[PDB]
Order: sequence, then structure tokens, then C-alpha cells
Amino acid sequence: KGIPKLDDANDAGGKHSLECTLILTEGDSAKSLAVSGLGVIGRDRYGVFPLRGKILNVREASHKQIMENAEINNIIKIVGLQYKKSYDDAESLKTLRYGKIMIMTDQDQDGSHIKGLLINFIHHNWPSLLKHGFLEEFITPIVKASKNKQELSFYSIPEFDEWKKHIENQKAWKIKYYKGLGTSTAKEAKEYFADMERHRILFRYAGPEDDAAITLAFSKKKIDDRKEWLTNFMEDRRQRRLHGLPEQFLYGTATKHLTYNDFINKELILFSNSDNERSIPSLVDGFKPGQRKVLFTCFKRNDKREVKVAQLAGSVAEMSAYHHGEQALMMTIVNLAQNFVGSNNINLLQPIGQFGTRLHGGKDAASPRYIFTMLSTLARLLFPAVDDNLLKFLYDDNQRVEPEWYIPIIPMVLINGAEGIGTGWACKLPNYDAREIVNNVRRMLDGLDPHPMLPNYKNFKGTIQELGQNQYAVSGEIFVVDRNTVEITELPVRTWTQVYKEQVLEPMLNGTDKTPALISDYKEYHTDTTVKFVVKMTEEKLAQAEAAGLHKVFKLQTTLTCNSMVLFDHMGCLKKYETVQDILKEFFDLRLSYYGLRKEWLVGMLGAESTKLNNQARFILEKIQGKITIENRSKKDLIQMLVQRGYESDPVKAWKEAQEKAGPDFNYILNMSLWSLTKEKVEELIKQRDAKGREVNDLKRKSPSDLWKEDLAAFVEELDKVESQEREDV
Amino acid sequence: KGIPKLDDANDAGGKHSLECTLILTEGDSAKSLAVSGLGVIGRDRYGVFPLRGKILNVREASHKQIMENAEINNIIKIVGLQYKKSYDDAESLKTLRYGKIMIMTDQDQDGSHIKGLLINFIHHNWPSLLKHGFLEEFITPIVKASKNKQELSFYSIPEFDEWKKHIENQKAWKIKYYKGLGTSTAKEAKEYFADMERHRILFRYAGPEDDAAITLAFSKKKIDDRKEWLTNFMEDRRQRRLHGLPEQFLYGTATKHLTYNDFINKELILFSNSDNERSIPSLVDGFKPGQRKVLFTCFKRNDKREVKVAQLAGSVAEMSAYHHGEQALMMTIVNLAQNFVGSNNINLLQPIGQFGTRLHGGKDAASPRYIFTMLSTLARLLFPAVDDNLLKFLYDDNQRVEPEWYIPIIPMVLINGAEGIGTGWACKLPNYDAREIVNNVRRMLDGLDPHPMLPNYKNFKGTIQELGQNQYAVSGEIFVVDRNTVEITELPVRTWTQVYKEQVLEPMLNGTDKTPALISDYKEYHTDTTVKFVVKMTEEKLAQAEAAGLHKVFKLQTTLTCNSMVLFDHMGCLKKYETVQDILKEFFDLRLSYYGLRKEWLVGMLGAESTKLNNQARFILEKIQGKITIENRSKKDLIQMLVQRGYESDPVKAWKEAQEKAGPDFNYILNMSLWSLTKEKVEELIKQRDAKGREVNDLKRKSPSDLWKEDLAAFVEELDKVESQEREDV
DNA sequence: GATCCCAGCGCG
DNA sequence: CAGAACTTGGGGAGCC
DNA sequence: GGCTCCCCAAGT
DNA sequence: TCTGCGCGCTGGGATC
Ligand SMILES: COc1cc([C@@H]2c3cc4c(cc3[C@@H](O[C@@H]3O[C@@H]5CO[C@@H](C)O[C@H]5[C@H](O)[C@H]3O)[C@H]3COC(=O)[C@H]23)OCO4)cc(OC)c1O
Ligand SMILES: COc1cc([C@@H]2c3cc4c(cc3[C@@H](O[C@@H]3O[C@@H]5CO[C@@H](C)O[C@H]5[C@H](O)[C@H]3O)[C@H]3COC(=O)[C@H]23)OCO4)cc(OC)c1O
Ligand SMILES: [Mg+2]
Ligand SMILES: [Mg+2]
Repeated sequence: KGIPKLDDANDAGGKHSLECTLILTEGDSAKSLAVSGLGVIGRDRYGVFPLRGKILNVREASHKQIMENAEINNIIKIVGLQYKKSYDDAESLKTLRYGKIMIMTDQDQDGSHIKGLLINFIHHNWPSLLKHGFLEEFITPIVKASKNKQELSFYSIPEFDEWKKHIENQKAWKIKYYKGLGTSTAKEAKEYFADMERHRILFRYAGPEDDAAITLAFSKKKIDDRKEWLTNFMEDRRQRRLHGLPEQFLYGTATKHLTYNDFINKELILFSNSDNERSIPSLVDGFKPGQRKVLFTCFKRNDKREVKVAQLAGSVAEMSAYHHGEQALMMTIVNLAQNFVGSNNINLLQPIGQFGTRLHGGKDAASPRYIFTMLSTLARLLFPAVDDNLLKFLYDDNQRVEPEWYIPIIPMVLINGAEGIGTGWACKLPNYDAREIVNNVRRMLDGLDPHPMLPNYKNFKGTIQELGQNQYAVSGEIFVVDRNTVEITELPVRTWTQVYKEQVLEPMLNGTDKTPALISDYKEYHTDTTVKFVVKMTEEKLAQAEAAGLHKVFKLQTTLTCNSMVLFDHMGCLKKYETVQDILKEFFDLRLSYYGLRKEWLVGMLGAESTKLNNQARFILEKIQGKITIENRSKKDLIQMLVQRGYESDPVKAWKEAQEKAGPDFNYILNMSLWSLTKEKVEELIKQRDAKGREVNDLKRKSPSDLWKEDLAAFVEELDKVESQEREDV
Repeated sequence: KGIPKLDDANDAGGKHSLECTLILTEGDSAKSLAVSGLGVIGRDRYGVFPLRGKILNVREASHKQIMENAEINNIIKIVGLQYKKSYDDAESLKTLRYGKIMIMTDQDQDGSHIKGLLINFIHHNWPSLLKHGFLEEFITPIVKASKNKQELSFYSIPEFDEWKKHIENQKAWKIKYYKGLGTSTAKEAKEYFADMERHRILFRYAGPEDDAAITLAFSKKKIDDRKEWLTNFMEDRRQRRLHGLPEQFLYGTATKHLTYNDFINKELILFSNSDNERSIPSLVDGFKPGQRKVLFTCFKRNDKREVKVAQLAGSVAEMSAYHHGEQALMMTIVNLAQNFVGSNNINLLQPIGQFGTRLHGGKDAASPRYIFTMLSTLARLLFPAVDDNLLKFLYDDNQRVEPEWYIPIIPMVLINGAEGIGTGWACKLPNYDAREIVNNVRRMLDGLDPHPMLPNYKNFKGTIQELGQNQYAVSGEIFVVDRNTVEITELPVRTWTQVYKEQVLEPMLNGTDKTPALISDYKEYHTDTTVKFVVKMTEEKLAQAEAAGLHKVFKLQTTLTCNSMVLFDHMGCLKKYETVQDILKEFFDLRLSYYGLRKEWLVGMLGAESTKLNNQARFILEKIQGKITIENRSKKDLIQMLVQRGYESDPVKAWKEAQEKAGPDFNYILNMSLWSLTKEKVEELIKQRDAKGREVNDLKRKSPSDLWKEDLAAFVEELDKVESQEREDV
């Protein structure tokens, strides 16, 4: 009572509170759908309460959070739950305003995660409820297929695709993908709320195995157990996909009672796998799927001018089949466009606007709807357009979307860092200098040894020295202008100016009860992206600090550990790495292989186009001398005699025929302007034919090692000037 | 103290509170710029407080609002203001935590409106403060022009354009339009906060004339005085624009002290005029400028599939120079796409999604970002694409944007109504039936008399009877199924089902202290868009209701008054109308004139294209017979002899030359595929040439009255089937 | 020695 | 993702 | 007989 | 227009 979002039932806390089944719904769309279904089901015994998204993990959080969490307190009040109270008897159950709890949400993985979090919360706080079938879920269809009047509902993508791949005609039906609850109309809620048999599963507790499964899924202690469990699941899925064995979808016709064991080990695990795919990047290009979609859309659009972040995000959502949320796209844009100190070393997207500074580490950026960006010319250098003809593209809803992974010239993952936070894994890879990497890979090309490389950050004046394997020390710049004055001119990585100031200066300037005052005053001269602290203190205290160490006193040093080199290899698998050299070698091997493939593809395409140009030259020369006559000629006879004259059909188009497989057409010669009959056009066409004839041999006489050199040479050719322009303005 | 958004000065309520100048800035962007300038100006004497948008009009509101208004209470606490306290002495001034108040906002009209509202507040509550120069404004430049190193700042559009039209080369400078405060970077705030002399004006009180001006601007009593004041200003502006006399911008070099009189009568009046343009629609097409921009962008895009509302709104903002706000575009889309009962009779944009129902009158619509729409085929019928060649298009920032006003076949304003709330005027025009209007205009075309017409609403089962000039009665449908049971099957216009139910049934079902219970029970059977109330009551009470009148008792009748027919005529002037017939006659006259113009334009274009086709036929016929030879021929000599042979250059392009004014080119007779030398293409070209030769005469033998007939015939031809499809599904 | 809290990012 | 004030004028219903 | 409050829409 | 919680893992700094 008194909670604004309470669409409670009539019998709330009444005589029949054991029959009042509150519906838990994440989202206002789900709340509206429940309200629409209330007309069918009535408001006497059903109450509606929305959720805020994802809930706190009580087993993983502190008691202070539990007390201070609004949503847990609200649900406890509404159900009538009591702290530490045991509910293993019906007399205590009568104290609750509601009898049963029903959960319903999207059919995607995040909904399963929400069910899992609710299960964990209930089991941790009041496990005995599970013994009485306290929880049920309202499933909703995810796919609807239409044929005339017949409508088929599919609750699982696997069974839906099984049905789809067993139809005489896919076009005989229209398929609608219900990837949410806002898509469903209020009218469909009538059908949803008219069928409890098809839309109600009950969480039937089995035994201690369910408790063990929940603990495995949610106890922070069993992280490594989660790692091995996910690895076993991944291996099983790999075996299934390499053997073609279909899996057993849980949403069966007779499926009405579900154990927590199957829910945890069958669908929440699918969410864990999806989260791992979302978060942990790929070794091949260092792009999480969201970033890959962003870049694929930016390439397809090929925008030549400024575009608003929201507009580009909407374009990404529409032409790349992104189905998670637009604000995530806005965050991805603002992350990939950041270029200040400690952020991305290479800014693929130009930050035309307030994208954040060292003051807050990108948390002070302007709103993402008044900031523009455009493709920096560097990115196209990293991913040559010609290379795209080899990438294995994907299909979502029978639409052409992003490839599995892009292919750059330089290993992108070890350039701009990687901060991925999966489930059962993680990834924290620092930055490196681009020129050092390109020199190392050029040396590797020549057969020399790869020089060991140390992490570096763009325009980072501080020095980093390795103190051990995957163990480095980051240190700022401290100077002593005069005997009782010091200057800070550099800060460690991930040490924002505002946070460092507020956490260091005044906590130590005036001090606390535990630590007295140290310094007297400080003056800051902060430029756009540089820190200049001038601190004056008592002479003796600065002498003590020098005795104690200037870096040690001011906390201008920090430890960086990189014991979590976990990436996705070329063949789509999770792999933990040890040092940079292994990743560099793997990238080198794959890049050589794709140079082999692209040389073959380029030589084939160039041969086909040279053949086409030679045919065009032959035909125009025949026309000039009058050997060919088409004036007032029938199309069929003309085509027949051209075939008999020794002309081949569409070599360029015929070239694409060999690509996809693994009457005759002469439009290309015939779709030519009459200007071609002028001598200047003839000379120009002959010139182009000869140029292509030279160029095909020039390329076929090269080697894959040769072509990489100009890739790096061109990449570095204008890398300096833009970086010079990055400093010439400043 | 304790207000979260307070960046107060150090001396807040201290010894020198008379020197603490709080800054009032609407927008978090303006707050951020103020914070950036705080570094230059120091936080000792300056405090920062942001606005919430637009503030309450204290002179026009009740005391309950004043007590319950968060903005006013917060600002009163921050300044230390006291109710009913007089501040006409320095001793009372020292009770205030702040000495001066500075106002800073955008340079557009809304900023002037915010200054006006603040002035009204201060004058109404504590006028004596104005006698002591209590208020000052911080102006910011609106246009920045760049040339190499020189930068010029312009604070007023008039002076900026005066400078612009007096330059040897506009491209010698780059112009940036600072149409906001988020555009300005923090670095520019340094320059802004370094120059008070150029960015500080003080509100110097003059006398009772200032008080009279404020009262005129803000007192609800002087609405008519505002009407005549605005009319006089409009007449003066018309005289100036017809005589070319420039106006005197107050943003002068020596301008440092400003009187409230000038502020009211030279800028805030401009905001009133702009609001009038925004709100009061146009006579010709009933589109406010926002709706016109939406339709212009929708036509240019010519989207053939569903598009998200947010995506289309962003497209509007970028390709139509809209510079107000995206949420306004979302509201405009959701308004123009609405099609339920009582809403738009004609839905130009198909509402593909939950756009709202009769339950809440469009206030229950889904999220503006989860809903799609696309151009209904009907709209293109109203605005034929060929007609667009006559509209006078506009230019913003030297970019091609929407025209002044579109020409439809039917008068659009009297079709979907008009609900505009301007300043000093208003407009409320109800709906009408399309078929009735088209029949009336067809009769007007034949010289007959225009039948008087009554307002009608699409699918509105209720009946409307006129009770006087601009005075109508709207009545629902109530029946008596049995002697003690009634059924309501229709509600008056603008009477939403939920609002009517909550305001009628339960205030009368159970009654109040003043009125006891009347009915016993009610059951509703509400379909998608129909109301079905079945009410059972005591027999004697229903007998009394029949004695008192069934419509009267249930409030199923309402009065509609249309004494505010105020529109914008073709010449862009405000005009108050009396009845529908005058508007119809004006639209009829302008539409006949534009048919005359379009007939002339079409005959000219058709003649030019027929000439071009005849030239192409002559050339190809010459080529077939060999009279013309171009094989291996020089371009220059070929062009010369073609000129001498009697061929003219680009008649279609030459046709456009005459349009814009109020060497020879032969690509069109040369840019054809070699298929043109085949006999089939020759026969086809002859067929088109002859068809155009027939068609030009067929059109030139018609009359403007004729061409309208098929416009209406085609419009009605498929008007029924879509309306039939609107009901066939239901 | 040991526990606790927080900052990094694509998501609900 | 969602929910939150005000403007500006006409006119209609509902209280005293 | 009269004052008061609210709904309508493109904007802060 | 803005502003508000939680996730999931690693590891580092502070506090006891
Ligand atoms: C908090 O920060 C600022 C707020 C504002 C106001 C504002 C102010 C409000 C308020 C709401 C609004 C809101 O308008 C609302 O938008 C909604 C957008 O979605 C649709 C569904 O419905 C719209 C509402 O019909 C409209 O009323 C803002 C949108 O555009 C604005 O200009 C509005 O309710 C409380 O007071 C201005 C600023 O600087 C100029 C700010 O910095
Ligand atoms: C109110 O209605 C609902 C809210 C939500 C949550 C949510 C919940 C919150 C909360 C915040 C949020 C918020 O996340 C924030 O997004 C921001 C988007 O712009 C940028 C600038 O910054 C992002 C924040 O980094 C992130 O924290 C929502 C955005 O997308 C969501 O899914 C979020 O703070 C309090 O609790 C889910 C629902 O159903 C699934 C709802 O019905
Ligand atoms: Mg979902
Ligand atoms: Mg503005």
C-alpha cells in the first residue's frame, strides 16, 4: 500500500490472500500487457507490480545494500515478507498478502537472467517457500507464423528453426519475431491470458541438487566452478555443431512443471554464454559484437559528413538487426569515439563534440544527442575495402548484416586495449604504441625476432617499468622546483584529475583524525588535457616526504596486472593467453593466410575485368572499321552472330558466378554511350585496356609479404600528420 | 542551502552577500557553460542555479500554485526572499543571501520569454527591487564569422545579415550559427566570462511606463490590448518589408543599460509573433510550420517502408534545418498520425503501433520510439508531386528547405480541424466530412450555390444540430432497453471513455454529500473504439430521469462554439474569419489560380520534352539511313556539324533556364545505349514520340476546371476502399 | 593476514 | 526507460 | 449572476 | 531534457 506503481488485486491482504497471484513484470510495456490481460482475468485476484530492470544480487551484496535497496523493500512490503521469518507452514503463509508469485518477461536471455536473480533472492532469504511451489512463470511466444488464417506460435528459436527448415515453401507463411513485449498488442494479451495451460509453468522443487545448482549459478565462491561449467557447455555445443545433433528445447507440449536444475543448466547458462559473447572481445579485431555492428553500419553508410550520434545509432539498429537497446548503442559510440589521455590510443570515430576529458574519464561528456562524429580516414586504412570480399558475413532474419569479424592490417586488440567483463571470465588488456607494433610485425615479416614490447599510452608522459610477468608499475611525474615546493605534471593511467584531487589533496591537506595535516596550499594550472599541480608545504614535512619517497607519499605510482589475457580466437572459441607474443603470432599467421586469399581473389577479378576491357576494345575497333553492323538490326540475330563472331558474355558477372557456387548477355558492350564512337573515347579506352594489362602482371609478380609493406607504409604515411595536426592546433 | 543544483558562492549569506551575483540559466548546458566560466570569474562572488525550463506566471496563477511551485519556492529560499516583504531599503537588502541576479539563456525568442517571465515575477511580487537595478542579463553572441585568424561576433540576426549582405565574398568567411548554449564549448566560456562590457546589460527602471508595459505583456485582463498591439506591430513590419526599411536592433555597442519598455516592445514582442506563427495554422493547408516541415521531409525522403518515429524526427532536424527540439517533432508525428474517433478525420501518416485510443484521447499512446509509421498513399493524392514546381521554397543557412505553404486539391484546414493556442489569438476549428466538402467544391466549380455544411467527425455515430451562428450542440446515443435499464452507445466529441466514466459514473453511482446515489450498477462492453454502457438503476429514478431528460441527466450533450476562426491567409497575414463559406471561397480562388499556373507550366514542359524526343528521333533516323556519321570522329567537328545540320541543344535543360531566370550540349542525343541502333528500340522511340505528340495536344485542349475533376475523382476512387479496408478488417 | 569496497563496460 | 512543471487563449462545467 | 478550474497543442 | 539502481569479474587500496 502507498507505492505509486501498485496495480494490486482486490483481495490484497484479505480473506483469500492465498489466492492473490501478483505478477512481476520488468518494464512498463510488460505492465501494460498485464493490464490489458486483466480484462480477461479480472482484477480481484491478480495484482500488477513492475520492476526496474535487473535486481540486486542479495547473495553477493552486503546487508547495507539490502537495507538501502528500494525495490527489495517494496516487494517485501507488497508480498508481506518478513526478515528472517520462516515460512514453512500455512499459518505463517496466511500472513502474506499474496499467495503465488508469477514472473513473465521477454523470451530472450535477459528474461531468464531476471528469473534467475529472483530465484536466487527467494532461495537465499526464504528457501522454504520453494518447497511449496511458491513460484510460477508465464511464458509468451517469441515467433508467430501466418498462413491465410492459420497461425503458429513458437516459444523457442530452436524448435522454430526446426519447423522452418521443414517447410515446402517459406514464402507460404509470414514470420513475425516477437523479440519483446512492447511489440505484442493489447488484443494479443487476451489470447495470452486466455490460455494458462500453454502459458504457465510451475517451479517444482526437486531436492538439494536445485540448491547446489543455484549456488553454482550465483555464489561468488564458485567462480572457477562456473568457468569449468561454461567450458564444458561450450565443448558440448562445439561437438553438437560439428556433428549436427539438435538439442532438446525445454518448451515442450507437456512441459508444465520445471525444476530449478534444468532452468539453471539449460537456459540461464545460455544467457551466460550470450553475455560472454557480448563482453569478451575477439583476438582478430578487438571488437565486441556491438562495436562490430557499429563499424559495419558506418562502412555501409559511408557517411561523408557529420552525423548525430542518435541518428547513427538508429541507423545501426535498423540496417544491422540490432535488438537490444538504443542507449547501449549511444554508449558504444561515445566509447569508440573517445580520444583523450588514458582512453583509446586510436580514435576510429572523430569526437566532434564534448566527449569527455581527463577530469572525469568520460563521465563528464555531454548528452549523446547534441554531439556529432564522422569516420576518421584512418579506419578505412586499417580495414581496406577490398578485404571485405573475403569476410564471412552473417544473416539475421534473412538480411545481410555484419561479418563474423573484421580483418585489419595491425592487430587491433593490442592497440586500444580491451576491458571486457563477462560471466565466468574477464579481460583487461592495456594499451600499446602503434609504431612499435608495426615495427615488430615488419621485423616478424623479415624473419627476425619479435622484440619484447612494453605497454604505452598515447601522449602519456609517465614511465612504465615492468616489475614482473604480467606485472607493471605506472608512475607519474613529480618535480621539486624549490626546497619546499613540488610540482605534479603527470598522473598514472586510470587516475582522473578530479577524482585524484578530491581523494588525495584535501584528505591529506587538512587530514583526518587518523592522519594530521601535511601540506599548506596548492595551485592548479590545468590545460585542456594536462595536469599541473604546484604544492607548497612546510619545509620539514617535505624533507620527510623526500625521505619517505616523493612518489610514495603522493601515491603517484600504481600496480597493473594483466593475468587475464582472455580472448576469442579466429575460429570462435574462448582462449586464455599469457603474453603479447602469442597473440601477435596468431594474428600474423591469420593475416598472412588472408593475404594469400586476397591475392588470389584480386588476380581473378583483375583477369576478368581485363578480359572484359579487351572484349570492349575489340568490339569498338570492329565498329570503327565497319566489321560489325548493328544499325536497324534485330536483337536476336545480332546476339546470335555476336556469339558466332567470338565474343564472350559478361566476364565480370561470370566472375561472381564462381564466387557463389563455391542465357548469354552482352549488355556491358551494348550499354555504351555513342560517345564511344568518337576517336578520343577510343584512344582513352585503349589506354585503359593497356593500363589494366600492365597492372594485372604488376600485381601477379608481387608477393603477399610485399603487399603488406605498402599497407603499413601508407598507414604510417599520414598517421604522423594527423597526429601532428592533433598537436599543431594545440 | 540543501538544494542539490546549487553551486553557491563562498559569501552566500555572509558579510558581502550584496556582492554575490547568482546566475540564472535555463538548461544543464547553460549551467555547464556557467561552471566553465566560474574558473575565470572565481566562485567567491558568483553562484550558479539552473532553471527547470519555463516558469509559472505568478500574475496569472492562483496562490495555491504559488505555494506548491517548486521552482519559485527554491529560488525564494536561495535568494532569501520573503513573502509580502518590502525591499525598498538597504537594511532589508542585507537580509538577502545574494545582491544581484544575472539572467543568461539562449539568444532565441524563448530566452526573451524567460527574461519576460522573470521580470513579471519580480515586478508582481516585489516591484521596489526594480528601482535599485536589481537585475542584469548576460548576453551571448549568436553568430560567429571566421576568416583566417579574424573572428567576428554578432548578437542579432538583423545586424548579422546586414553585415553578410555587404561582403565582397561570403566564402571568404565561415559562418557558425550559435543557436543554443550547448554548442558553445567550455573554452569559449573563458572569452565570454572575460568580457562583462560586451556581455552585461542592466535593467534600469524608467518609470510607470515600464509597469504599464509589463502589465500589458502579462496581465490576463489586457488580452484585447495585446491583440491590437500585435496587430499594430504586424502592420509596421508589413510596411517595413514592403518598403525595405531596416529595423533598429538594440544590441548596440553603447547599449549597456536597458529599460523594461524597450525589452517588452522590441524582442519579447518578436517572441509573441514567433509563437503566433508556430501555433496558428495556415488557411491554405492547415499546417503549422512544424507539420509542414514534417510533410516536406517525408515527401523528399519518399520512404517506401516503415520508419521509426525517432529516426524520421532526426531526419527532419538534419535535412530541414529544424532548430527547436526533437521531442516537439515526436509530438507532431504522433499527432499527425492519430486516426481514432474524435482525432484527425484523415490520417496522413499511418499509425503503425499503439498511437492512442478513445480511452485517453491519445495520452495513452506507446513510447514515441517503439512505434513506426509510413506515408499513406492518400496524402500524395492531396499534394500531387507535379504541383511542387510552383511552390515558393524557403532557404535556411543557404539550404533548400520546405516551401511557404502547399496546395492541396481539397481545403485541408476544414478537414482535420485546427487547435492552435498562440499569443494574443487562438483557433479552434472542428472537423468536417471530406465527401461533403468535395461535393460542395465541385458544385462551386459548376457555378451552382455552395450548400451550407455542418461539422462531422469520422465514424462519429452521434448527431450534431446547429443552435446558432458558430453555436452547435453535440449529442450522444442513449437508449432504453427495458423500463429500468438504459444503454449508452455514443459519447460527445472530446469526451474520452475513461475520463467520462470516472467523472460521471462514480460521482453519480455512489454520489456525494451534495448529491445522493442515483444508479445501481453498470456493465461496459468496450470494443476497440466503441462505447457500450449498460446501466441498471431503480425504476422510479429512471422515470425521474426520463422526466428530466435522458441526455440531460447523463450529460451526453455539450455545446461547441467556433467564434475564433483565425487563420493565416495566402499572403501570410493574420485574419479572423466568420463562417466556413468565406474560407471555402478564398481557397477556391487561390486553387483556380494555381491550376492556371500549373497548366502553363505543364504545357511548357511537355512542349520542351516533345521537342527533345523529336530531335532524338530525327538523329536516330539519320543514323539508320547513314545520313549522319560519327564513327571515329573528333568531338569538336562533330558538334560543329551537328549544329550546322540543324539540331538544337538540351531543350529540357533550356526549359529550366527560363524558370530560374524569372556552350551547346548534345549529350541527350548521344547518351543512348547501342541498343538504340536496333530496330526494336527505334520503333519504341517512335511510339513514345508519337504518344507525347498526342498527349501535348490532349492536355492543351483541356481547361483548369477539367483537370480538377479527375483529381477529386481519383481521390474518391480509392478513398472508399481504404475506408472499406478500415472496416473490412474490423 | 584478511576482509571490504570500488572502478573499469555492454546490458536490463 | 520514464516521468515531471509551466506557457499561451476560448470556452465550458461546477462550485458558491 | 459570477468566479474558478481544466482541456486542447507546439514549445521552454 | 535528465537522472536514477543493479549486473557480472579482476585486482588494487584502505581499514582493521
Ligand atoms: C530536466 O532538464 C531540462 C528540462 C527541460 C524541459 C522540461 C521541464 C519540466 C518537465 C519536462 C520537460 C521536458 O518536456 C517534455 O518532454 C517530453 C518528451 O517526451 C514526450 C513523450 O513528452 C514530452 C512532454 O510533453 C514535454 O513536456 C523537456 C524536453 O524539452 C524541454 O525543453 C523540456 O517537467 C518538469 O519540468 C528543459 C531544459 O532546458 C531547456 C532542461 O535542462
Ligand atoms: C524507468 O523505466 C525503466 C528503466 C530501466 C533501466 C534503469 C533502471 C534504473 C536506473 C536507470 C536505468 C537506465 O539505465 C541507464 O541508461 C542510461 C542511458 O543513457 C546514458 C547517458 O546513460 C545510461 C546509464 O549508464 C544507465 O544506467 C535504463 C536505460 O535502459 C534500461 O533498460 C534502464 O536507475 C534506477 O533504476 C528499465 C526498464 O525496463 C527494462 C524500465 O521500464
Ligand atoms: Mg528482452
Ligand atoms: Mg534556445
